[PDB]
Amino acid sequence: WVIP
Amino acid sequence: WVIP
Amino acid sequence: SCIQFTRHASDVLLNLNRLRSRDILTDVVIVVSREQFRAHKTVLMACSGLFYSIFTDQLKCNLSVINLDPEINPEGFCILLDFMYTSRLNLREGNIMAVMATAMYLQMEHVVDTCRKFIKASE
Amino acid sequence: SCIQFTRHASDVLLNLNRLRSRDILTDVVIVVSREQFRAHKTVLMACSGLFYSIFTDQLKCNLSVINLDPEINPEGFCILLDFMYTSRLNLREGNIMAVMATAMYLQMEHVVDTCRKFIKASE
Ligand SMILES: CSc1ncc(Cl)c(Nc2ccc3c(c2)CC(=O)N3)n1
Ligand SMILES: CSc1ncc(Cl)c(Nc2ccc3c(c2)CC(=O)N3)n1
Ligand SMILES: [Cl-]
Ligand SMILES: [Cl-]
Ligand SMILES: [Cl-]
Ligand SMILES: [Cl-]
Repeated sequence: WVIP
Repeated sequence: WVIP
Repeated sequence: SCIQFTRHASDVLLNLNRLRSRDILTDVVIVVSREQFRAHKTVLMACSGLFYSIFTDQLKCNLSVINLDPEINPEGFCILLDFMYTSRLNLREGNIMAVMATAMYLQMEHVVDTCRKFIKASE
Repeated sequence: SCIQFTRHASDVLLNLNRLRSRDILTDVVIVVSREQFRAHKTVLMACSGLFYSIFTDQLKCNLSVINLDPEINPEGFCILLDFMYTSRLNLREGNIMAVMATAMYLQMEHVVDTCRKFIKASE
């Protein structure tokens, strides 16, 4: 999971 | 396009 | 010896979401405490262990309406349906418990994992 | 303020290909010079400008069989159908002309672009  |  | 187009899967999902937003070729309504959500069976199956099991059943595969367990929160389902079609999860302090419970019921393992991690950080 | 799961789109496409390989919820047959290819209308639309136009037509959206132009090569179509469901293109010296012509007819702009580039390098 990432900060888009 | 890339070499997978 | 194949070549691969990096953005292809993302572009496919973006177009599937465009079809959902315009209600094009949607083939099922998911009912959650009287709230109704239109979607594509194939996308639901591709994202959820529960929908995969439902639509591979020789009788349920033909249903146009699926009713979820009355304990399922419509907002939690809506957030997860948005994630299915976009890869983006709107996870907030006020919805994390409903999102995790819905993801456990829908069998969306990666969502359950990030919810467990975000809850553990707050304790 | 959404979080994003990097592999989600790829995982969705991988599951859609698993459904195709097991012939699950396929809803159309594409006929190419008597060769037949089963697929999901939504995936075809998501990858091709031609299928997008076909299945948004109020009459054609309901067809279970679509016949392509007799000039279309079945191997070129097969390679492109595989690309649609995997992001992988089996581009070879012996098939590049048939693949480019089929991609132009199907309106798959990124495939047409890489074929033009690979042909230009060989001249
Ligand atoms: C297992 S083979 C397979 N073949 C095709 C499909 Cl459409 C499918 N979907 C599916 C099954 C289980 C789970 C998910 C999707 C997401 C998750 O967390 N668990 N699975
Ligand atoms: C244009 S809006 C839109 N909305 C939904 C879908 Cl399913 C769609 N597909 C599509 C249209 C045109 C093209 C492609 C896909 C691939 C390509 O090269 N050209 N387009
Ligand atoms: Cl029904
Ligand atoms: Cl997931
Ligand atoms: Cl027909
Ligand atoms: Cl393309």
